Amino acid sequence: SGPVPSRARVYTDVNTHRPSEYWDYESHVVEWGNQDDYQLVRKLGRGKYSEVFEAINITNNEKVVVKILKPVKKKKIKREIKILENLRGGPNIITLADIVKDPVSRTPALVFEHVNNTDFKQLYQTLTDYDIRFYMYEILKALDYCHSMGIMHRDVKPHNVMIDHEHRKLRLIDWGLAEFYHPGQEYNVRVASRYFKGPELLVDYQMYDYSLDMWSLGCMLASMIFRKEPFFHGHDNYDQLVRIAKVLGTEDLYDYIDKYNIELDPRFNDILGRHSRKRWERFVHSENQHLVSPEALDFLDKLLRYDHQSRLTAREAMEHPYFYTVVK
Ligand SMILES: Clc1cc(C[NH2+]CCc2c[nH]cn2)ccc1-c1ccccc1
Ligand SMILES: Cc1cc(O)cc(C(=O)O)c1
Repeated sequence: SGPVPSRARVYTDVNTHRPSEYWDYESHVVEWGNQDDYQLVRKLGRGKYSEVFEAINITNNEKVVVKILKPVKKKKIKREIKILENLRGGPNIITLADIVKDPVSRTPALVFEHVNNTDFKQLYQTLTDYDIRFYMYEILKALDYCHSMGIMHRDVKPHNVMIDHEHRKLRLIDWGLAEFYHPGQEYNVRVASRYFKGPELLVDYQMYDYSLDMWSLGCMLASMIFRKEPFFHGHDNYDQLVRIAKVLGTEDLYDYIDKYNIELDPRFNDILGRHSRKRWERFVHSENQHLVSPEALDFLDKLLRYDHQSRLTAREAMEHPYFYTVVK
């Protein structure tokens, strides 16, 4: 009689026990400040619906990041602002400093603390086993905090993680896809980035939770310790599940869909095939061995599981032997 319901194993009712003012973003009143305070310096990147700039705040001569948003959907903008305000000051959460609109354009813009990001393609070959453990723990601080505040980031990936390596500072950014978690709620599965999409999204299982973020974090860990980017290289959303099945095996995939009475889309019929469960050790090679250890593999095995409920929570992950060498 349809799919089996599911709920988060942690922070299940945090939004339920809070007043609507906290989670009802649509009713949130946004106050837009004048944008004359900030002068744009240079473009940092372009999003599908946003443009990010490095900027100078004239009042204090301090660098800031300005995210100009193309207002395609008003509700989405309110959701990001509300979530940013709720999380403001949390560990490793990007800090929303201001919300402004340009006097003439009236286009929405978010102003953030500046983060001096070290090069994505240059950091990959210098990081040691310790650095990966250190930065993975910094991301877990952000995720445990946001999940505790009843929020799912829903877009965890390397692009959304800013690292100032010189100051060992990490920030989880772009909360545009983030959502409040309400037990029993059926969310839109068209979230995250293809390579980081949890099996729950790919099989159209809508009653997902914070555990989605842990799958995405598992994908990032696998790419880093094995030097294989992305780890699961799907060419489309259906092929993405096949790439996962080629590693995790098809037997555990059917156990997952049977546990939640998920109806597998017919598009999977000719592409899924049959795949044995691979051992994590088979991804170890001369180029990545210095980043791999039994602890790293045991930790990875506990994140990359079809069953979202069987994945470690951010707090359980922080207690893993893989992080015994890092300061808590
Ligand atoms: Cl090595 C690394 C690099 C990045 C890239 N961040 C730049 C994104 C960006 C560029 N421009 C705007 N945003 C993110 C995460 C990691 C990472 C992953 C696993 C474990 C430790 C670290
Ligand atoms: C500090 C920073 C940089 C960036 O590229 C985007 C954001 C965001 O939150 O989308 C924030």
